[PDB]
Amino acid sequence: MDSTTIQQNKDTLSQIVVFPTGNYDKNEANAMVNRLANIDGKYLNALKQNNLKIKLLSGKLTDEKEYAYLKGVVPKGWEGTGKTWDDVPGLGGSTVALRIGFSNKGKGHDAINLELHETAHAIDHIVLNDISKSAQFKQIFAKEGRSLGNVNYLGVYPEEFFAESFAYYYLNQDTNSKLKSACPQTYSFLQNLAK
Ligand SMILES: [Zn+2]
Repeated sequence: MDSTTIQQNKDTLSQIVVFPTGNYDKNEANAMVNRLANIDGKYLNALKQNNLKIKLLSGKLTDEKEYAYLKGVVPKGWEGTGKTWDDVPGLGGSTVALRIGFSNKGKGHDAINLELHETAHAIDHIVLNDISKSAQFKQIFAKEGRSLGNVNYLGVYPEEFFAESFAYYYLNQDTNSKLKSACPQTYSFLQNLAK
C-alpha cells in the first residue's frame, strides 16, 4: 500500500465512517480507518455512492439504538456459551457497525481483523450483489473454503469465507501473501475483481 493512495482512500472514508458521540480512543479509531484505507478505492467509492455508513461504536453493539433489538439475542451457534449479541463487537451486511478497540482476532470475534471482515460483508452485499453466493465463488469455496481454518464456520458459509478472505487480502502484506499461498484461486478471484 503506497502512502498517497492510503490518504486518498482515507479522504473517501471521511464520507463513509461515522464516529460515535461517546468517548473512545481516538488514535485507535484512526488506526481502524487506516486499515480500511487499504481496501481498493473503487470499492470505497461504491460504498460512498450507496450511502453506506461505517459506524464506529464507543460501547456495546446492543447499546446502540438501532441495534437494541439484538439485546439478549443468542447468535446462531452460540447456544450454551452464555454469550449474546451484547458480546458481539461488530456486524456487516446492509449496515456496518464496529466497536472501537476490538479489531484484533479474539476481541469477541474470530476474524483476522474486525473492520475489514465486516466491511467485506457490506461490499459483498451492497457493491457486488452477493458475489459470495455466485456459482463462480461457490466453486472456489468448495475447494479452498476450509484453508483459512474455522472449518465449521468459514468452511460452511461462503459469505463468511468471502469476508475473511477479503480481510486477508487487504489487511497487510503478510496476510495477503498467506492468502495467496493457502487459497490461490480465491486470491486470483479477488485480484481480478479489483482490476
Ligand atoms: Zn462474517
